[PDB]
Amino acid sequence: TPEVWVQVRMESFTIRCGFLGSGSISLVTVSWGGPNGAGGTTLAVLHPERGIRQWAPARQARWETQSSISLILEGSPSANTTFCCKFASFPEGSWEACGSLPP
Amino acid sequence: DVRVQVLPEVRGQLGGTVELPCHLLPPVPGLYISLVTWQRPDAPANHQNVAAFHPKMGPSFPSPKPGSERLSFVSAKQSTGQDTEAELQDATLALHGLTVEDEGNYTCEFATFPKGSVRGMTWLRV
Ligand SMILES: *[C@@H]1O[C@H](CO)[C@@H](O)[C@H](O)[C@H]1NC(C)=O
Repeated sequence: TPEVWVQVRMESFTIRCGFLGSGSISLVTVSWGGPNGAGGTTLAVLHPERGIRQWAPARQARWETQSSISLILEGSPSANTTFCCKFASFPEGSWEACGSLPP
Repeated sequence: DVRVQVLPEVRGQLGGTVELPCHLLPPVPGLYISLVTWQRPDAPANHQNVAAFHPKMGPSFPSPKPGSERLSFVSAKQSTGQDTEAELQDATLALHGLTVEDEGNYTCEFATFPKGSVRGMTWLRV
């Protein structure tokens, strides 16, 4: 089973997330407060060749590895705030996980 | 700017064949579809992804539960060369030999570049 991991830390604050799977990544999307495209507020879209799109809270976005990304956001996030990362990958499909700051 | 056109409910007959329509409806210049994924959110995790289509490499059906023997993409086209581009905007699924196991919610999701994840949801009944 593929696995998505999410780590949220205070630096402004940083969202890091990555995909542990058996295929390459076609797209990464990052959202605030709920699932990507299904309730959450979009923060960033990352494509391996076409680049990065980002929305206001997110100030910086980058690939940390070929399977993981990092976002810097201007804050404010609470311990209860959820951040979700969705990885679209062939052949396994789309996989998402959500995380929050350590209380 | 873009939305997924699906039917709210699809009704099928046991042993028969049905289609689940899914179109990213407004053709928008500069909008790229990098992947299409069909999921059954009600399923266990290892059975949730039931179909995927890649612009270059075509379809996969990683869950066995409907599985590749009874599921197919009706219209999605992979790119055939450096001349011709993939056509993923019609993600309609066909399901054959319908069984009670196939009933449930199905989500069709486009992984699009500028816009992000765009999805619609259908309920299939048998
Ligand atoms: C989350 O935490 C913030 C700060 O403590 C608070 O204002 C907000 O009401 C909380 N939200 C929920 C849904 O509990």
